[PDB]
Formats: sequence, structure tokens, C-alpha cells
Amino acid sequence: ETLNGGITDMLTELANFEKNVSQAIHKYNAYRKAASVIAKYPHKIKSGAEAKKLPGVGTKIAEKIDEFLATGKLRKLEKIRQDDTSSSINFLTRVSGIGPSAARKFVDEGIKTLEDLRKNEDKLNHHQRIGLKYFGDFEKRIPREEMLQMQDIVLNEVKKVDSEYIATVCGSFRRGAESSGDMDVLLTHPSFTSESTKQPKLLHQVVEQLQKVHFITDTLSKGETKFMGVCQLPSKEYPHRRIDIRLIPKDQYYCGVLYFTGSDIFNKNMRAHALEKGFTINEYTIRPLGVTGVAGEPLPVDSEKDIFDYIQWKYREPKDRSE
DNA sequence: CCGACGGCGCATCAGC
DNA sequence: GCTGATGCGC
DNA sequence: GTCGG
Ligand SMILES: Nc1ccn([C@H]2C[C@H](O)[C@@H](COP(=O)(O)OP(=O)(O)OP(=O)(O)O)O2)c(=O)n1
Ligand SMILES: *CC[C@H](OP(*)(=O)O)[C@H](O)COP(=O)(O)O
Ligand SMILES: [Ca+2]
Ligand SMILES: [Ca+2]
Ligand SMILES: [Ca+2]
Ligand SMILES: [Cl-]
Ligand SMILES: [Cl-]
Ligand code: NA
Ligand code: NA
Repeated sequence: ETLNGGITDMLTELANFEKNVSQAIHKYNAYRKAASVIAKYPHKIKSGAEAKKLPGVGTKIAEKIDEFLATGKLRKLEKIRQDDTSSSINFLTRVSGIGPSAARKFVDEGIKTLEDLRKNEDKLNHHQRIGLKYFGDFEKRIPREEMLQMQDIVLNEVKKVDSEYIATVCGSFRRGAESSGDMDVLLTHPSFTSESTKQPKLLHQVVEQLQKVHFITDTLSKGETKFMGVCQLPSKEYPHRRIDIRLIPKDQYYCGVLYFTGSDIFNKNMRAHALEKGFTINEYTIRPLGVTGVAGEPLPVDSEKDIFDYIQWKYREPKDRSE
């Protein structure tokens, strides 16, 4: 399969266990970070001591890598795999809206399967019912050809509402992925900027038009700057797809498109590197950290590249932000 | 030893 | 009613 | 779980 695939699968399994079963989010993030650095390491790891040189691999992961390399398994993961209760909780978190807390609450009350959830819809919130309704569709990848049909509809329909909107498809699509988990749309309008005195009421109008033409079929969440929902290409029916729309102040487009292009791991790595250089980056601003350790005033951003320059990173094209 | 760990929008929960 | 914490996801 | 202070 892959160089060190044994080790990174083992760390991913541990990560998922800590997140889904232990609800130990720091251990989850630790395992995820080690899995990522090892997956990038361009050599066959022969010992835990070799892995321990990598940033994010410590004593405990070195010891697991030693057990895994010597035995071809981890007894801890043997046991977790034996554990029906860990398995039920892991499975239920695959429903959109079910996290570790809901999954444990359900398994505690004997609700372990998709069938058990369908029998107990009164115990689900809206997001979970939609996640359940489209469980299969939401795990199917969107071929780039369909992403292009979807982009055509979104850009066409947004222009119908107001010719001044600019819609940009972000996420894996903007990084040039041949398939995407979902569709991420960044939206700007000239009347919505960082200096706007009142809450924008723009997103509702775009969501309404996409609902009116039956492209958007369901709503998971809706506020003034974020919509999360479900959409479907018109036709055998196409699968229902997740769609996220983010309305970002027009003058903060560079920070917005950097965030919304990802990847998630790239973003986490870039923001961590910013912190070590004395900056904090969010979807809106890059701010310097002062002596008191707190974010100062937003810095001028006149390009996507300016953000990289502040933290002294070589510019990466969207295609080079994947994992 | 210690606290930090990327940063945030929305829905729901929990408590006054 | 309200405000803030937690859950979940981007 | 790992790191930096
Ligand atoms: N934990 C996360 C998740 C996401 N994002 C940002 C970067 C992502 O690229 C973007 C959209 O999130 P998705 O989960 O849709 O990620 P992708 O579009 O990269 O992947 P996929 O093909 O799974 O949709 O949001 C982030 O900063 N942190
Ligand atoms: C992988 C080994 C673990 O590292 P972490 O601090 O999760 C622990 O050493 C296992 O110890 P336990 O929590 O006592 O099982
Ligand atoms: Ca190390
Ligand atoms: Ca889930
Ligand atoms: Ca995406
Ligand atoms: Cl933890
Ligand atoms: Cl963490
Ligand atoms: Na780590
Ligand atoms: Na998304």
C-alpha cells in the first residue's frame, strides 16, 4: 500500500478511539499530528527511536511503534477491536450531527445501528435526522465533472439574485482534487465589508434562490455568514451532497479564501507556524501577538501571498495544500 | 513541573 | 425570558 | 500525547 502505512493506520485508529470513545480531544489531536508527520517522512521507519526524531512523536508513540514493528499489531488496538461498545460508538459518529457525546448517549440506551436510530427519530435533532436520511450519499465522493455542473448552477443562480455577488468554490475542488467530499462556496458582496454597521441579510436571499430551483433540498444550519445544507444536481437521481456557503466581508477575501481552500491539516499547520512567529491567523484577519500575548490590530493583506510573507512561509499554490 | 495545543459559526443544552 | 457552555462541524 | 518554557 504505502511507506509506513502500518504505523499511520495504527495512529489513525488510536486517534479515532481517543476522539470517539475516550472523548480525549488532546490525545486525538496528538495521534493525528504524529500520523500526518510520519505519512510525510520520506523513509521506512525501522524503530520508535527513528520515529521519535520527528516533531509530534514522543516516548509513548515510539513505544507503540516498537510494539507494532516487532509484533505486526498493538494489543491495545486488538482489545479496542474486540470491544463491541467502541465499535458501535465509532459507527454512529459516521452520521452527520452525531459526535462522540451523542454516540455514547445512544449506545448507553441500546441504540447502536442505523435501524435503531430510525426507530428513535424523536431522540435525534434536525441535523442528525438529515445525516441519518442521507447516511449513504454523504459518504460518496463527488466526481469533479459533477462539481463543475454544481459550480455552474451556484454561479448562475447567485448572479440571478444580484450580479455583484462573487461565488468562489473552495475546499478540495479549488486544490484541484479529482473528487470532493462536499461543495464549499465562498461568497462576497460589495455591501458586506469589515466596516458594515449592520448584520448582512444577503445569505438568506442566495439560499432562497437555490431552494426555489430545487438545487438546495435541506438545511442543517443557517446564520448571517454560514449556511450548511444539502443539494442535488437535477436528472436515475444523483446522490444528495453536502454544501457549505460562507459569506465573508469583501475586504477580507484573502484570509477567507486561504481558510476555505484548506486543507484542514494545512490550515492547522499554517496557523501553528504563525503562532510560533508571533502571529494569529483566522478566516478574517492576520494579527500580531504583543508582549501581553494577545492579538493586536489586523495587518494589511493586499494578496494571498502577503499572509505567507508575514509568517515567512514560501507561497504554496492551492494544489500544494493537500495531505 | 505547568499549560497550550488553529480558530471559529451555528444549534442545542444547561442554568439563573 | 436571558446568557454562556458544550457539541459538532467547517 | 507532545511540546516549549
Ligand atoms: N477542521 C477544519 C475543517 C475544515 N477547514 C477548512 C479548510 C477546508 O478545506 C474547508 C472545507 O472543509 P471540508 O471538510 O469540506 O474540506 P475539503 O473541502 O478540504 O475536503 P472534502 O473533499 O472532504 O470536502 O474548511 C478547517 O480550516 N478546519
Ligand atoms: C499509548 C499509551 C498511553 O499514552 P497516553 O498519555 O494516552 C498511556 O501511557 C496508556 O496509559 P493508561 O491511560 O494508563 O492506559
Ligand atoms: Ca519527536
Ligand atoms: Ca458525525
Ligand atoms: Ca469540502
Ligand atoms: Cl485529552
Ligand atoms: Cl489539542
Ligand atoms: Na503529536
Ligand atoms: Na465543507
